[PDB]
Amino acid sequence: MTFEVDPMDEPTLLYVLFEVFDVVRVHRPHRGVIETVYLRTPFSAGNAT
Amino acid sequence: LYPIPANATNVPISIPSRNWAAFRGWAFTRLKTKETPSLGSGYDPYYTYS
Amino acid sequence: INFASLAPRHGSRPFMGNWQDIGTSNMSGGAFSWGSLWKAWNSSTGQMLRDKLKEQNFQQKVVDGLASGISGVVDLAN
Amino acid sequence: LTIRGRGIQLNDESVSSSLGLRPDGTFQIGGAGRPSFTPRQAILTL
Amino acid sequence: KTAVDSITQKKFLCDRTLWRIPFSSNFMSMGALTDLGQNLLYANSAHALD
Amino acid sequence: GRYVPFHIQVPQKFFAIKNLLLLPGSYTYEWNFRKDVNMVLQSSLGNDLR
Amino acid sequence: GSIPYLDGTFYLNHTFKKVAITFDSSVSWPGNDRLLTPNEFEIKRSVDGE
Amino acid sequence: GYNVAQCNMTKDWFLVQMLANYNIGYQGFYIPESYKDRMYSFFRNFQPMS
Amino acid sequence: YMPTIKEGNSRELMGQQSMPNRPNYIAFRDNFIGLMYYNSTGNMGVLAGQASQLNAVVDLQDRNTELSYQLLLDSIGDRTRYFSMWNQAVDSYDPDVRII
Amino acid sequence: TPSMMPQWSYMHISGQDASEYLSPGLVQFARATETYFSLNNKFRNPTVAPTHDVTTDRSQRLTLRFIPVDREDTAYSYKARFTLAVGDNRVLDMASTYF
Repeated sequence: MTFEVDPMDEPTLLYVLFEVFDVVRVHRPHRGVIETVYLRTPFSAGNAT
Repeated sequence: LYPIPANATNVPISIPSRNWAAFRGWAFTRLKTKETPSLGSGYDPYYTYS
Repeated sequence: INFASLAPRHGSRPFMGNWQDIGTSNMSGGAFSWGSLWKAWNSSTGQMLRDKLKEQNFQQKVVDGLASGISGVVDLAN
Repeated sequence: LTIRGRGIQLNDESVSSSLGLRPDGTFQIGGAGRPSFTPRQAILTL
Repeated sequence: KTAVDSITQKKFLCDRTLWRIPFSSNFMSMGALTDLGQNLLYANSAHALD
Repeated sequence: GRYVPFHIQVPQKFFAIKNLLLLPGSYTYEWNFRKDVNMVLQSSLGNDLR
Repeated sequence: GSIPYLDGTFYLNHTFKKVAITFDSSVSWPGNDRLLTPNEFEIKRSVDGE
Repeated sequence: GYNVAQCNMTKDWFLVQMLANYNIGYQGFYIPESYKDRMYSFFRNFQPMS
Repeated sequence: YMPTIKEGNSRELMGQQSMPNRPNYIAFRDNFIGLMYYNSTGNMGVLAGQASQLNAVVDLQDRNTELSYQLLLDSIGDRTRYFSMWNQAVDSYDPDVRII
Repeated sequence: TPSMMPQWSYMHISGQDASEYLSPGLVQFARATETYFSLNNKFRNPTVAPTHDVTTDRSQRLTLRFIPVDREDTAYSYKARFTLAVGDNRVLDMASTYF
């Protein structure tokens, strides 16, 4: 992507929010056990085995 | 967040090769540097703004 | 119930350590390897620096992790 | 089921696997864990 | 007795050695070919590093 | 002394042939060398010898 | 003088604030929340040191 | 051409001494491990000068 | 306006004029924004079953839950109204001040 | 190993180690001539770390930090009490613990 903006005399940032999907599933098989599993599709979350 | 130097008018960005599945859309805005805390940082002895 | 898969593989063969290695040490009779081997009033400069270099490093024989070095003989300081 | 174990009986389940997901390149599994004694492995080894 | 107020500075030196970040699941030396290196996630997919 | 005729021995460092066991044959062995002073000399102050 | 790129007498390692590793511009490599500051490796906390 | 170690010791003699003392020389000279270089050995007391 | 720099009371000084200092309000954020640590995996919140301390809250530096809560509050309900339970009172400017 | 690329095995990156892919014969020769002509430094012996059942893929910390639940003071000594917790699917080696 290429943006062109008007000049400013202060340092600034362009914040680009890449809108994605962001879902969390919560599961509880037994008392006192919480197990959550997360996901973001267009920008996947951490790697693993 | 991508930095923009002072008096600069051209801001190129890049994302290296990856999968765009179920991507939804873009959204963007511009803000001053000295009015945004450093991402994911505990304490910033330079953030002098309120 | 075989735990060989957990071990590092040295090539089609698990790297199973010796079973005879479980710790035991007390005051006397228990000795372990890697012993304590080691404004100048005197200006020699040379051997001095060299000696300081020697002082910060090491050498012995059961240091056989990896390789001893090419052609051989078996020696002491066991 | 309910072997005495060692004075406090414990239940025993083999297909009690609840969290079927495993973290591949995409997923990111948060805190979890249901302690269950595997019938053959855990109990016999115990 | 007459000692001025003190402020403590700390720094370290580590020369001649190179820092290392082993591409392993638990930062160990379990093998020459670290398991993460042969994990199926990186077997047949393209990745980019920043 | 300032002027010194030297006699030295240089090893072979390339990993492919450093420990090769050369079987019988008649092979051609060719290599280059550097005549640049600054690189083939070391000085305490590092001053430009050229 | 000495040539750290060749003789390996690295001497500037004292300096190094922090290092962050990111794959696909999305995921931090030790991203399973392993370290104390799992976002990135911190060589030396400057003054903060809580 | 029959000199070694930048000192007036012939190559054949150096080879003979090294072979007799540490069986080193048919596979590239190297500093023998200290546990072979006893005090009444050859290498420990080999001191070239110029 | 200080007519002269000469310290101590003198004839010139009596002409000095005063001006009230600028206003400056101070309070907590719109929703106590920043009071609770969010999206910093260093000091991340934790909520786990006491049997197994593996926390089920796994934040990221990419998420911005503060702005997300702002937008959600804007969406699911009115916003001009004020709720004093959690300082819920969105910031805004005087339109006659922003545009003359 | 299923996902072992054959180019690796041919290039002795993973698979059989030096003592096995070589002909029996060279092996013996080498063992005999150890004393005089070394030949152990010229072949490669691959080493492979294990993959499964050694490291937890789920999000888990490495250096846990416990805070003092209660503390007492006196003119000469003071007391600190911690509620050390070790959740399931974990093992703690006390040697690492340090105040």
